[PDB]
Formats: sequence, structure tokens, C-alpha cells
Amino acid sequence: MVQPINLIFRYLQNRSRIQVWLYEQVNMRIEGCIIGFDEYMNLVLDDAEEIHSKTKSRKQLGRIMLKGDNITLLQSV
Amino acid sequence: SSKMLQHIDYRMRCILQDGRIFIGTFKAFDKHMNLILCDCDEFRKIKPKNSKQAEREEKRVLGLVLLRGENLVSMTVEGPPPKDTG
Amino acid sequence: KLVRFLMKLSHETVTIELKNGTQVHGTITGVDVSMNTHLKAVKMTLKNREPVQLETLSIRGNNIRYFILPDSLPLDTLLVD
Amino acid sequence: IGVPIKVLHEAEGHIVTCETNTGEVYRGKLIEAEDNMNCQMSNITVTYRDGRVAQLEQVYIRGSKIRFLILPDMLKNAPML
Amino acid sequence: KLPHEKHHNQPYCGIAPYIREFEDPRDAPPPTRAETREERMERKRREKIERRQQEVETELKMWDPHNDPNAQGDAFKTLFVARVNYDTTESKLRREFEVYGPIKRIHMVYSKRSGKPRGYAFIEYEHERDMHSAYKHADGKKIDGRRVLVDVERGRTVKGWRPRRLGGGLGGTRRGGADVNIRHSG
Amino acid sequence: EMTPEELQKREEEEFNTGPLSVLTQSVKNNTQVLINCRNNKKLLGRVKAFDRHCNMVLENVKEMWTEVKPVNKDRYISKMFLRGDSVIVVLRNPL
Amino acid sequence: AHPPELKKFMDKKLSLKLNGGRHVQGILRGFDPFMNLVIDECVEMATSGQQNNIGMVVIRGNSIIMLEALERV
RNA sequence: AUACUUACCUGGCAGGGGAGAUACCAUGAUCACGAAGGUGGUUUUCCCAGGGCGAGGCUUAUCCAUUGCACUCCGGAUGUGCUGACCCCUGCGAUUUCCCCAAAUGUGGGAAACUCGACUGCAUAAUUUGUGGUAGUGGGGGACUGCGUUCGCGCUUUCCCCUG
Repeated sequence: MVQPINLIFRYLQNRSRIQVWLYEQVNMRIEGCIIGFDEYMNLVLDDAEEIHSKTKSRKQLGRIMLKGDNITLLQSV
Repeated sequence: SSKMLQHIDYRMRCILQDGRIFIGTFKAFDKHMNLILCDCDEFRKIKPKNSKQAEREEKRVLGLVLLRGENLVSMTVEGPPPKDTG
Repeated sequence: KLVRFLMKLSHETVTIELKNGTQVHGTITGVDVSMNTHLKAVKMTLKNREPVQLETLSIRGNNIRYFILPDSLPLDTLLVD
Repeated sequence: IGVPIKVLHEAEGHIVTCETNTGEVYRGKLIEAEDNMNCQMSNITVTYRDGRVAQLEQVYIRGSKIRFLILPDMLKNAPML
Repeated sequence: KLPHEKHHNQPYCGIAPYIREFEDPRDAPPPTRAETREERMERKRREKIERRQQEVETELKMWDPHNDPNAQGDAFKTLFVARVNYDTTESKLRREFEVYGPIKRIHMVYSKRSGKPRGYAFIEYEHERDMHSAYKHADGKKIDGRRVLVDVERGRTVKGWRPRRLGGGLGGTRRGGADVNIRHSG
Repeated sequence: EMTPEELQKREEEEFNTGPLSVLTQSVKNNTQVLINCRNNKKLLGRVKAFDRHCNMVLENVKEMWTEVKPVNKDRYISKMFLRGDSVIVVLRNPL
Repeated sequence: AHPPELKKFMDKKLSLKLNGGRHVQGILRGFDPFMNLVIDECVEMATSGQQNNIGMVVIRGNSIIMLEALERV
């Protein structure tokens, strides 16, 4: 039985660009290569890109962190 | 904590976070404030977008209801409990 | 903690605002650790509604926005504990 | 446990209604109940905020995301009440 | 309406247009910084500590530990016994501490004003070797039903040594609660 | 917590050196502070006490907000009790 | 810290409701006391009719509102 | 029926009003008389923290008697809903053992023992209620645009007013 913690650890080792959805925001999304995570579900990315469905513009942010409560859905590549 | 114990079985009106008013027989509660209402009716205030008309009330009968304390704002006694005497 | 100070304001008059813009003015009779307060002989004023005088009202602590205490309250003496 | 929780556990197996924070109201037969208000239902009828309805076969709902629940009035005859 | 479908006609704005604080030179009232039943206790706690500390300097200059008429004999030979029962007769203290060696002189201290027995005495053996034999054996002895401790008297041997009243000494029978066990001995 | 003992004083050092020290120095020096709450309104006043929950005891406060042309509205409250959850941002006198 | 009794929906095609009016659909493989679910063959199911399959994904229980089983368990 | 070794099945930690004053008790303090403080008592003022005593006092009917000459309130009793000074315990529902008072199998006091309560503190502001993405951010009456139109309206752009 695969759990989210073990799966998140796999994505981390793989360094794949994981996309994340925002809490209460459908129009905004974030994607980046995860570097680490804590029990609070907070995720840190090496190179983040803020993409909007309406604007389709990818804003470069770099090494950043994101709150776990704001996470809504994880997506691979 | 007699402030709440004294009010068991009374006809209390629960105020919801969304603005609704649940009037029912307050049966029991808990530390989380989860109440049990009997013969509850739901009221909601709708704004008049057509003209200067009286506020529109839409009653709705529910019966027995269990309200989560997190969604409960406040509660007051609308009237005494249903008298069983003739 | 600080909620203990809130439980000491029984029988005094204050004006509390709610997260939905509702204002409630009345005398306090009891408060709990969850910030839930019971006010007797209280008057409620919902947003875009008419004021109404309620003889009692038990409010939860989560939906509270802030309180308005009297001008003569002894803070230095009441905050010792 | 809490008395409201016990009234919910004994209500297992009967038709109950559940409203969520997103406004949806679910009415159907209750399958499983838990202390944390997690409820499992079957053959429910959902009502959206707009008014449209839909059909489902087997559904589970988180407890924290429930506004309130409607149970059979006959439960008032419980021994605790 | 729902929190997600609510049309925010006036969402949360910043605070850039709301900086209207008071000027710097308009400092706050200096006398409005104090608290009751928090500093007066510390103020009284500091004086009693300092008052004694100042009183300590006066006693050291007046009284000399080494130059004590009661104290006699070689310091390395003399022994110190405390926690002794008040009912212990002088002969009982001799016969119990003579097993380790002959006692040249024995001095039992008494209250200066009350005259009551202090509970500790100084034992002077004839030979320095006889004392050391008691250091290990005497410690932990049971005299008159009450355990007693025994250590070489440091009043005139150890550099920088002083008794309780001067902040030194050993044993914590009256130290912080639940910090010094009564069963353990020196 | 990391210190499950009941004698833990983690909260003590936190308010003295942690981010919540902004309120301690405010009550110490009796300096004003502007707070942005979930009401979309800004509250400027002094502080007298607080705790870990970010609940401050304010006095001589001035509420300010705007509706809609955009019209500003302000009032005064000499003594009030602010909750923490409804707070968004806090700003001491930058002087 | 009692976990939810989601053993019934294990290895079943479900359709989950999210907070911001978003919905997904996939086969469940595991859960946690906090309702953190890992579903495979998941579709985004955006507001429009378009469909986008990505496969294995993770969902936080704090955002899960309701979950219905299309296979009736 | 007792003790010993193993497997299996059940379970959350700290506690017992709080802040001041204690000259006096205990701790009989490890240095030639001594600590202070602290800890555990006893004494002593309070936020009164809950109770027990209900004297006194407040509201109104029922019953009884009075034809009364006062100007310092007030005839007697029951019922409804209240208040309440002074004086007592600092708070346990249950169980176990020692000593003692005793109307001696009961009625009580001085000691602890470790046992349940959902009493409190921390895990409790880190997803499931006790610290927010439920913000409250409007509505209406007159003049004032456009698109579609079933001419009722949906969306959209302006000024002055009543309303919260």
C-alpha cells in the first residue's frame, strides 16, 4: 500500500516537476522541482513557475516555499 | 457550566454563519457546541432585487437536526418549550 | 493565558462585533475557554437588519471579530493574572 | 464521547441528510458513522446551490466539511433523551 | 452565496494609504512602564541578598577562623562530626570514635546564647594516620539511632572555605525542594 | 511540543526574541501600532497585553475603512479587545 | 487519531469533490487518518468539457468535500 | 489456590481554590553561636472561587379580627418569585488500612493508598469543531448609456437621494 508520504518522497528523489493547485484558487497553479517537505505538508521548490489558466503566463520565482494548507492537488510533470 | 445546562429542552434559535436561523427544540450539546434540534425550521433573508419590497422569508421544515458547533454563531431562546399540559 | 481575563467581565456591558459584521451590545454573564460568551438582556443588530433586544444569547468564540470594553476598565489591575 | 455523537452512531443504517460547507445537501441511507462525524451513505440525492440534482450510488463525506445533519425524528425516544 | 462564488466588489486592500502615525520626537510617557506585585518583590529580594553579602564582608574582617581559641591541635589531625544526636554523652562520643584511634582532645560546640547542643563536634586524634582511618569508616555511622556523617574539618585546611552563614559549606538538607535526597550522606 | 513537560517556558522566550516581540516592545514603550484585520478595516491604537494567540488589549484605537466614489469612514474606541484569527498584518510606528 | 473506514472504496473508481468547485475522478489506492488519498488514472475534469489524464496524483484531505464511488463499491 | 518463563487480548501524561503578610513549628543546614531563602505546616488580609446556616428585608392574593382619634415606619399565619449580613469548609462523588472520641457493630475525627470521572495544563492556533479563505464589502427611488429581446427583462455605463 503506497501512501502519500512515500509517494512524495519518490517524486522528490526523482526531482520531477510537480504541479500544485492552490486552496480557494482554481485560476492559479504552481509547478517546480520539490526539494523537501515536513509533516505540515509545506513544500519547497527549486525553480517555481506561476501559471494562470486565463493569462497562461509563467512567472519565474526561483527557490521558494509553499504552505501546505494552500495545497489542493498534486500533479506530475 | 450551568449557563448551558439550564437551557436544555428549550426552544432556542440557532444563528448560522451564513446568516440562516435554525429554530428548534434544543435537546443536548457538547464541548464542541454540537446541538440537537427537534422540529427545526430554516429561515434565510433574501435581498429584494426587483424593487423596495418586504424581505422575503422562505420557511423549510427539517424535523430532527444535528448542527456542528463550528457552523453555529449564537443561540437565543425564541420561546418556552412546548407545554405538555392542556 | 488571556481568556481567563475575559471570564472576569461578567455583569459588565460591552459591544462585540462578529465576523459577519453583526454587532451585539449587552451584559456579560459567563465565558468559556473557547471564547464563547453568554450575554443576558442583549440587543443584536444584524447587517442590513433592524435591531432586536434578546433576553439571552450564547455566542461561539470562532465567529467573534472583536470586543468593545468600557472606558473605566482597570487594565493594569486586571492583567496581573 | 459526546451525546450528539452517540445520537449519530445509533442513527447508522437509516436515512439521514447531510449538508456541506460548499452548500450541497445529501439525503440518503447512512452506512457508517464515526466519532469524528465521518459519514458513509448510499443511494443519496445531492442538491447544489443552483438547485440542480444528480444521482449517485455509494458516497463518503468528511465530517469537518459538514454544516449540519438531519436524522429521523423517531431518534428522540432514545434512552439518553 | 458560497465563499468561492462570492463576487468581491471591494477585496482586502493594502495599508500604504493609511500611514498616519505620530512623529518620532513625540515620545511615549516614560513613567508609564511599571507593574505591581512583580518588582517590589524583586526589589526586596535584591536587598536581602545584598544586605547579607555586605554583612559578610564585615564579619570576615572582625572574626578570624584560624585564630579561634576553641580550635586547637593540628588541622590535618583534627576531625569533624555533625548530625550528632543532642543526647549523645561525651563518653559515648569518645568510645564510638576511639575505635579508629586514640583521641587527644574532643570539642563539642554549644549555642553561644541558648547553650543548647549544636549537634556537631571536633575530634582530635593523637596521630594523623588514625584520623584518615575514620574518614572512610566514620562516615555513615549510626550513633543513638541517628545516622552521622564525618569529613575532615576544612575550616582551617581548604583554601577559600567557609560555613553556611558565609555561603559555603556542604549538604543540601534545606536546599530546593525535591532536589537533595535525605537518604544520601556526605 | 518539543518540551512536553508542564514546566516548559518555550512561550516565554518566543515572545521575547521571536516574531511576536513586536507587541512586547510596543507595550513596553507604549508605542502605537496599526493592525489590518479581516474586516478590510485598519485599526490604529496602542497595546496593553497579549498572548500566544495574538489577541491584543487595545486602547485609544481609531478604526478606519472605505466603502464603494470611494468614501472613507473612521471612528474612535478608547478600549477594545481584538482577536487574533481575524488579523492579517500588523505594523508598528516606523519612526 | 482513528482513521476513516475507507477500505470499501480501495481499488475502486471514485469521483471526488474539491473546495473550489473542482472535481476529479480516479481509482483509490490508499488513505490516511487525515484523508490524504492517492488516486491513479486521475482526470483533471476542468470547468470545460475537456479531459486531461495524468495518472497518479495526491489530494489533501483538507480540500476534499465529498467522494462518490462510480462503481458502487 | 500461590510463585516463576513465553504468546495472545485491553490503555493519553502533570496535578488538587490562588495572590500577599507569617515574629512562631518542622527541615533539629557540613566547620568552633547562626544562614537568608526555599520546601511542608501554623498564623494572617483579600479577587471572593463555589457551597452550608436564612436571621433581617422586598412583591402580591387567601384566611382571621378590628368602627379603631392618629400625626417616630410596624395586626397574626400560609402560599409565588427574590435578596441576604454575620458565622463555618477551602472542594470531591465511591472503595481500602492504622489510631482515637463514643449514646461502643451505628453516629465522627487524625493519617495516607493507589483506583473512575471528560476539573484543569501541555500534544490543542499545523488538515476533523477549542484561533477563519463563511470577510460585512449592499439594496432601492429619480435622471442617465449600449448589446440581445418574448418589451417582462439578463449583462453593461453615469450623477443626486432614502436605507444599513
